Amino acid sequence: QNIRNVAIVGSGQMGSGIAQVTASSGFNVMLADVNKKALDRAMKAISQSVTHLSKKQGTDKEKSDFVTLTMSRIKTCNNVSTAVADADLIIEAAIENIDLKRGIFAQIEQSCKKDSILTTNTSSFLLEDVAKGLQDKTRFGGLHFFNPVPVMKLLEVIRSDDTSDETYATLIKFGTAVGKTTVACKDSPGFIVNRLLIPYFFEAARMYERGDASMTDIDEAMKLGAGHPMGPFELADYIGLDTVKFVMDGWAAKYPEVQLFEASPLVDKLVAEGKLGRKTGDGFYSY
Amino acid sequence: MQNIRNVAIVGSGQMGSGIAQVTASSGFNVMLADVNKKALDRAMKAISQSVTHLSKTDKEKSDFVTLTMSRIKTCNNVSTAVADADLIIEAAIENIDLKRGIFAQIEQSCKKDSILTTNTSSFLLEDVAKGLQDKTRFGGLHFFNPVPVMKLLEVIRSDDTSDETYATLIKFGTAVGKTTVACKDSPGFIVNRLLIPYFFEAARMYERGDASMTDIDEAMKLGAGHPMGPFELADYIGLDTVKFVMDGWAAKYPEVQLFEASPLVDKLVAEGKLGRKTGDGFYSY
Repeated sequence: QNIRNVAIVGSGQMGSGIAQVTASSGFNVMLADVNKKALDRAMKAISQSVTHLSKKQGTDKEKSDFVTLTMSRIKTCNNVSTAVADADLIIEAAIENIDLKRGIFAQIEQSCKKDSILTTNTSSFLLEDVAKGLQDKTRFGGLHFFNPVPVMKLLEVIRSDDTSDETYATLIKFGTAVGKTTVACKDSPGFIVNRLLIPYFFEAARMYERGDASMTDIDEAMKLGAGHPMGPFELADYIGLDTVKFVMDGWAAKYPEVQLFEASPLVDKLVAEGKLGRKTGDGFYSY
Repeated sequence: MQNIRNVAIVGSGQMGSGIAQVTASSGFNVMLADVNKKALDRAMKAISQSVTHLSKTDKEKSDFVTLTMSRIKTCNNVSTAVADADLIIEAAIENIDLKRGIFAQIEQSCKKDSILTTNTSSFLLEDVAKGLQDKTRFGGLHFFNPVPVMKLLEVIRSDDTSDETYATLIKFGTAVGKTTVACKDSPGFIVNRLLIPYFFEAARMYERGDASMTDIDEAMKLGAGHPMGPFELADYIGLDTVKFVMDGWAAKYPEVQLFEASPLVDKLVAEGKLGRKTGDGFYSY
């Protein structure tokens, strides 16, 4: 009932993944990015993915109508203020840089409707910190989707210390309407999934640095013994060694009493060499 | 193998008969030993059923089942069980006194060059082997349940395990169809050492009031692709087991903040709610 029009700021992988599922679920989407070329690449990829996905779901015509109708609900705009002026729900999905996210929320709030809900997709920062400059924080919250968004069912919905119950309940309801399985978390570093997987990866690295077991043995053991789809070093390569490094460095300094948070000489050495994992074709492993 | 032809296994619980099964199927002779005849007859029946099932050529298959089962003999006395054994695997209840008693019995009767191993995940090999005269011939074979289906074998050396003993163990692990990984006698080896503290981190998250228990579970299943979530997984290991393990780590490494006990876990264990085995834990079964 309350949300019919969604604006999404950021047309990188997660932003356009969000626009894809939001539009497929029947909402109108406004996709904003000042980078006009990224905006174009994103629209093409949404189109290719929605066409591709439509195949599995009635008749041939019936598939092709779905595609056209879905795409018709996605519009683009190169200006953040213009794009958010009339949205009920606004989702920031920009890279993990806190000052950039703040800058963007400053611009959103100069232009958005009073009763509109504002969300961030971040996992690297606290909602309280992203939201620090806002006039109304009772309408701000977190929608942490997982890449690739059209494939992953999970959605972490996060309340800061100010999110109203009204805002929260609407977020949970939006998550469910876009086909997600929501789980509720508070503004705590790493929410549920990172707060647990990242220190687990750091523990595997520590075990390796002690010389207790080899790197590929550890990975094999977790895959075969715990039935995980990836072993922890692969998982790190997949998240990015620069992300895991930055998140852990952040926690270490912010919670100084938490012994579990600590940097790893081995992770730092790889990042210092620019072996950042899958994304650069080299991390713990090569690709 | 050239060296290993006879394997004795003591304990006919789930792990011991799974071991007996994959060992016999790989073409070794197995003696399975337990003082309790009911347990043994139960194990022999489970094994033949598991072998029949997995076998599914219509004679060719009957013959495999028969030949496989012909390579397993049973025995109600530790000393008779080990008399001709090249390798002995102890797969008893996680009770250190009990394990040590079995090794005092093996040692009275086993061959002079036979290899001795425990399957334990609850105790340091240095503790299990403390009474032994030749620690150079001793090591760990930590299989995973259900053994006929789980590929992983943790092969553990203590401080005294000889290079030759360790090489025979890795070679044996591979011969019975497993993927071996190498570990030292460090607490929890590889899997428990990573999983058990991850489970405590989850219980601590929950105890902090940050998220609910079923959301934490659903998050790890859907977000990380784990087959079970941490609370579910604790219930499956048994909470008394994960409590006991983590208690021992805490006692030994009192400066390691990661090993702190959880009140929640203590409460459930105090009440006898031990997870899947008492049909209660974090969830009801």
